[PDB]
Amino acid sequence: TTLLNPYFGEFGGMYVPQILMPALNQLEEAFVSAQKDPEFQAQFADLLKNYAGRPTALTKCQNITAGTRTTLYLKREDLLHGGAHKTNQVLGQALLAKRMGKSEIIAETGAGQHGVASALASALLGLKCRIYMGAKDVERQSPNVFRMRLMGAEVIPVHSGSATLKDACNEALRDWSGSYETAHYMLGTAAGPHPYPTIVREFQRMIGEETKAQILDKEGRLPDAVIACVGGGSNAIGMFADFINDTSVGLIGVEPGGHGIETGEHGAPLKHGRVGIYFGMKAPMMQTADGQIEESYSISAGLDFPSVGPQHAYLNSIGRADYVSITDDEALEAFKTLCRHEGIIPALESSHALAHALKMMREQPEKEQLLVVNLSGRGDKDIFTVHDILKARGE
Amino acid sequence: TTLLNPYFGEFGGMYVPQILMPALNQLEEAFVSAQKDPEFQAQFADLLKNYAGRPTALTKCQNITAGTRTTLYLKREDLLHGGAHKTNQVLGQALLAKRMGKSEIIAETGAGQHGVASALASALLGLKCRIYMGAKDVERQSPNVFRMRLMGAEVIPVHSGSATLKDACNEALRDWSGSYETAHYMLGTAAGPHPYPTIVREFQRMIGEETKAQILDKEGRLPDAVIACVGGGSNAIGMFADFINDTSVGLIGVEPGGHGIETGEHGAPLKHGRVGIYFGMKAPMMQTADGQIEESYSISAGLDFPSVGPQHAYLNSIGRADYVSITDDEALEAFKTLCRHEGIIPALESSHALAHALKMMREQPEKEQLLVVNLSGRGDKDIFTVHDILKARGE
Amino acid sequence: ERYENLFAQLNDRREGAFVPFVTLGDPGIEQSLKIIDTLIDAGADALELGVPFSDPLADGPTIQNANLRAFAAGVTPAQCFEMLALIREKHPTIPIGLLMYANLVFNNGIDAFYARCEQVGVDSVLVADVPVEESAPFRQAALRHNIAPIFICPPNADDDLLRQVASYGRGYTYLLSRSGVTGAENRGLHHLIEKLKEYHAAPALQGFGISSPEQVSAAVRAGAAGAISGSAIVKIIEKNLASPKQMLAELRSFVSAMKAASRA
Amino acid sequence: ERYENLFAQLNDRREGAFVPFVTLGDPGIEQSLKIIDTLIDAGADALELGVPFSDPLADGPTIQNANLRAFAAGVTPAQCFEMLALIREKHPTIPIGLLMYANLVFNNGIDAFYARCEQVGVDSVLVADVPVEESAPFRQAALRHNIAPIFICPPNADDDLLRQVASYGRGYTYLLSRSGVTGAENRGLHHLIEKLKEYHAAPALQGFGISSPEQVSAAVRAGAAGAISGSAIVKIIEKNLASPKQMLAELRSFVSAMKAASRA
Ligand SMILES: O=P(O)(O)OCCNS(=O)(=O)c1ccc(OC(F)(F)F)cc1
Ligand SMILES: O=P(O)(O)OCCNS(=O)(=O)c1ccc(OC(F)(F)F)cc1
Ligand SMILES: C=C(/N=C/c1c(COP(=O)(O)O)cnc(C)c1O)C(=O)O
Ligand SMILES: C=C(/N=C/c1c(COP(=O)(O)O)cnc(C)c1O)C(=O)O
Ligand SMILES: [Cs+]
Ligand SMILES: [Cs+]
Ligand SMILES: [Cs+]
Ligand SMILES: [Cs+]
Ligand SMILES: [Cs+]
Ligand SMILES: [Cs+]
Repeated sequence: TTLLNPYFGEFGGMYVPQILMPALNQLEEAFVSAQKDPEFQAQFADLLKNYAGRPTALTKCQNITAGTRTTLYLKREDLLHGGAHKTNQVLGQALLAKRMGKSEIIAETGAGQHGVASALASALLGLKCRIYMGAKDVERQSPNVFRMRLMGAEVIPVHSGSATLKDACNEALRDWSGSYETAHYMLGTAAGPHPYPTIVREFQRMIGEETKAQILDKEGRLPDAVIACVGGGSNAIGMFADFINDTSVGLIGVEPGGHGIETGEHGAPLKHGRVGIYFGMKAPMMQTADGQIEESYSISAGLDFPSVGPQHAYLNSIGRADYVSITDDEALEAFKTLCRHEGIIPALESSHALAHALKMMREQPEKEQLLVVNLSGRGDKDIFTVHDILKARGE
Repeated sequence: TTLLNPYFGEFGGMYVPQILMPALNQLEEAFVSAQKDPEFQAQFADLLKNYAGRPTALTKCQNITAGTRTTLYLKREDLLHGGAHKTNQVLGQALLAKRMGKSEIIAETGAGQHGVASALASALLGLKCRIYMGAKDVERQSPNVFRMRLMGAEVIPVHSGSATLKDACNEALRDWSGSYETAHYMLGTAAGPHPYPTIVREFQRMIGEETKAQILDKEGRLPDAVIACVGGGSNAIGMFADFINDTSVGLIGVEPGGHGIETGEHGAPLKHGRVGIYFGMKAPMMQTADGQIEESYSISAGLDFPSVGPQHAYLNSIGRADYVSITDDEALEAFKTLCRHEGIIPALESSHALAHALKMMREQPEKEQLLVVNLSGRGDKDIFTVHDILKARGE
Repeated sequence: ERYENLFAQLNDRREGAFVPFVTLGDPGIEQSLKIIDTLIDAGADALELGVPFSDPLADGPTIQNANLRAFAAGVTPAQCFEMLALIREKHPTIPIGLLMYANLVFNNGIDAFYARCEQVGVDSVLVADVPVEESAPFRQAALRHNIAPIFICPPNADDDLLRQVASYGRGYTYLLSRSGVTGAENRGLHHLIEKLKEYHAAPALQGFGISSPEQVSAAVRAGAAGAISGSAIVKIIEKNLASPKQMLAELRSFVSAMKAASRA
Repeated sequence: ERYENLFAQLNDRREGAFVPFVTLGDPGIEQSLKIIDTLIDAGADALELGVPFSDPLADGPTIQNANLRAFAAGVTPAQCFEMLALIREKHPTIPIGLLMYANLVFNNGIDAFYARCEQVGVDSVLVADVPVEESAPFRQAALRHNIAPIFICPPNADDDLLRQVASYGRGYTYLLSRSGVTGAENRGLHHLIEKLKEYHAAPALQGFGISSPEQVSAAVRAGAAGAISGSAIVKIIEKNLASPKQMLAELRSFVSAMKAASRA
């Protein structure tokens, strides 16, 4: 029994060990209470404005659309405190944790941006934070490990499995199943068991709300499409949510194609996996013929995850949103292009969204289209990875 | 002959080789023209808002003033695109460069934040950028070297002298003296020959303007004091300028004390040097008995400079602003304190200002005072330096 | 009716059940079959058997590593069902329960999974990451194929949950000793036991952190029908990988001692 | 009146001046004095001498490194004035000009600096980072102590600058060959020369990038009173640090050839 619908069509649910159901119900009740609480909303708004720096800019590209009929705006979540959109909903969930009388935080992280967000919110709001991170990600996103630890968070490398995001997720959930009486599990994406896909959407939806207001101010109309990368789905559903009922606005989500879909080394379950049950949810996943969960791959740690949030699977199934993929090399080209022609260093995650927008433009350069890309994070965490690659390719 | 006064009392002037005077006069005329040009001001404003992300937040500290009668706000220049206040005036000077028909940029950098700003503005506005950086700084601020180069700037290590900021300055000026017909020298601080101290102040003064509006909104009165670190002087004069005629508002500038003033290993010429002529200006400097320019020292590359902008020397001389120093260890403690108790990772430069504010509070904890610290940058560039230090100290 | 018959026999002897858990195919198919025959010969009243799964979220490191050993030996669910057929062919009455994760059941059809269970002679299935709230198609398929669906009673179960578990479950009720995941190193209630009896629930087996005879005796004295031990058993396997005969001897001693404690 | 007398003598012989630059104390005090005596013996008409400064902003790497060598030998401005006294004691009529950076002049009093210049017998001072716009206390102190203040005429000098340089300067006018900093590797105007003469400026010496006899001849043929060469000279010092006698021989050959070219 729940207050809110745990499903998006066939997808979603609460597929966790029985021991954790009361924690999930408690979280749902606290969220529903907080959403109607003017004092909670005021506190959340104040943190977003005066601490995190909202609203974020909407930047018109000056150079990369030259010679085409594409107008491109970037929603600048890279300018948020912490360096990514992750900070929005962590501030909200941290307030929920306090509301429920919890003093400890468990989080998982891949790119380290949710880890950094969790750590900074815990420092601000007086919570004890421990963060699981795959050992491969500890290496390729090292600047964020340093940032988390400087802010007093405990960072726990995970060496099992692929030593990436799904493995950090597993450990976080295992931890929570024994520590939920005192710890809140601050899940970092729009996935997992109900109520997390709903809470994460509602605490990220200011991205699309602001975007709509900003594009109406600057262009006097809605975008032809909004484009976002999709790991678990939080920055994309955050951008999408306020446009879902604007039927003329395209919603485009970009999964990581890794080395190419044909190689099987990717993170694109929505279009190339099949429905399964894992990480507390019924959702598309990368799985073997027998139903073992497959390891994903992406150059970007934040997209390196073998499933996807259930609301995206639903929006796809009814045709309201379209999903595509972008390979490592396509993302790297977009990264370089934004650096050199707009002076913005994007996260490699965000570079997948930008790459698809550039493709929409280049493939049909006389097509009139007004596009917004969600620039979900800055690329400081990625600059050593990208440098090593370019060097090992001449450049 | 100039349009504007090149001096602040005894300090300032245009002490450059004769060859460079027409370039300085041209720059002055272009600035005066641009300041009365509504189209220029609109373009500058648009970049500041929609590209750089102004206005920046004013954050009330929740935790670090507990148990005292100090109220502390941080002006969040760390949230500006690029990660520091440097971006403000680079956007303005880049527009001036274009206005003068220049297609090339020369810059010097120490912390690498002015370098990053110069590089991103050049990428955006279509300029060819070369950046001089001391070889010591190339090492201790390496993340910014990677960022500059990814954005297509040429970064030139300088091995002469102390291999830090003053040596990068020297090389930039030497370059300009031969390339001024096609290159604009984008000086990164409120120092050097007229008109740069004036231009840099006018293109940074939005910091104090915003601060005043924000503190009036939140507290209904002006601050008791505003506090900023001082390298060459740009973030401090940017914060100070709009308060200079508000006589009740204290202006406090914080020079780097390095290993301690008594060691001679510091960067605090305003209070511990004496007037000299160097880098195009008459200003306080660290110099030997014979008048050789001394090498400075600070743990923070952005403050590691043996002189100071002339307007600060003037404000000091008439008693309108007070200047103090903060040692390496004091700055490091402030860095750690902000990380762990407010969830903000500050630049080591900015940590000097914060350290002095914390001292004002701790020394007189029952003194009622409303303080603003200019948080001039974020500390991502510093996290590897700080980590290495803490490790080499237990921690 | 294998659980029903077992518990009736145990009740007439005033006895509790001891039920070991192992992972099927750990450390290899042949050695796993010998391990299981040893458990039974040493006095196991029933078995709980894991099918290796890539991401076992209710398991701690000991059983995580059991799954990995089985995968290193190339064990698949198909091979597990082959093993199950062989075990049942040898041992006609011992209740066999499977520990499953949802995706392995859901994968290519829930009904088809439980049908395969019935054909090889499995008696119960516990799906670890399906709470009662999501259980309808699983328990329906289970009952259609004469399989007992097993449900969990956690230490802080409210009355509604107690009533649901009593009504939906068959075979036995899993009485959770504590929160957390499986693990010997982490050791773990009369009110729950009495309430389950009041609501005519299947007999309760206590599990999680039971690694000593004293804990088994305590479970039965508190009124539980018996106890389950997994990690303690698996540790003996892990410790003796290079010494297969010593492995079986230590397994036999441990299982015999745990079973003796169930008579308290 | 040493410049006035020199240029009158050169004019009566229909001759241009050749004026070498070196850094005082490079590579050591004693070798520097021998270098300077060799320059004079080889035909130098006047000297331009640098006082080592920590941050010479108008100088390229060759003369930067000359300053560093002098500092490695422990050379101070006090020691430079000792050297100057010795040079003047040997050579009573040759014009001696100093290349100074502002802080060394300003340091402990502008007037006191020019007073020290007068006492040792210096004839001119060129302060490289003081433009005419900032020059008042410098040229006033210079004239009070019978020192010629030297000013720069850059290639793109406007008429106002030409008039100012003509009026303020004494001794000679420095005619800059090009923009940039000092350097042999970077080679560098009749209108400026004619205008300076029209305004009765001190006679023009062309400097920056003059490293060949051909350039000296070209300077004089264009109407300049002579030419200055620094980096070319200093390179010969740098090249022969381990061979002091070969150094002086190569210095002598070069200076003699450059002086010969001034007769064109
Ligand atoms: O002795 P331990 O600590 O290893 O515990 C052994 C348990 N093995 S099991 O098959 O009964 C078992 C039962 C339930 C489980 O998860 C659930 F409770 F969420 F459903 C996991 C394993
Ligand atoms: O032959 P080069 O290229 O080494 O040039 C030699 C010049 N040596 S100097 O003393 O006359 C000399 C003259 C003027 C200088 O700077 C100023 F023009 F800004 F004033 C610097 C050096
Ligand atoms: C998984 C992580 N990051 C994901 C991420 C993503 C993808 O996650 P979502 O689909 O939940 O937005 C996009 N952009 C940035 C900057 C990101 O850091 C993490 O930081 O833990
Ligand atoms: C010198 C540099 N930085 C100086 C700096 C300073 C000191 O320079 P000003 O005194 O000009 O603000 C303060 N804060 C930050 C973040 C800085 O990066 C540079 O980035 O080149
Ligand atoms: Cs366009
Ligand atoms: Cs994904
Ligand atoms: Cs995905
Ligand atoms: Cs306070
Ligand atoms: Cs300084
Ligand atoms: Cs200073």
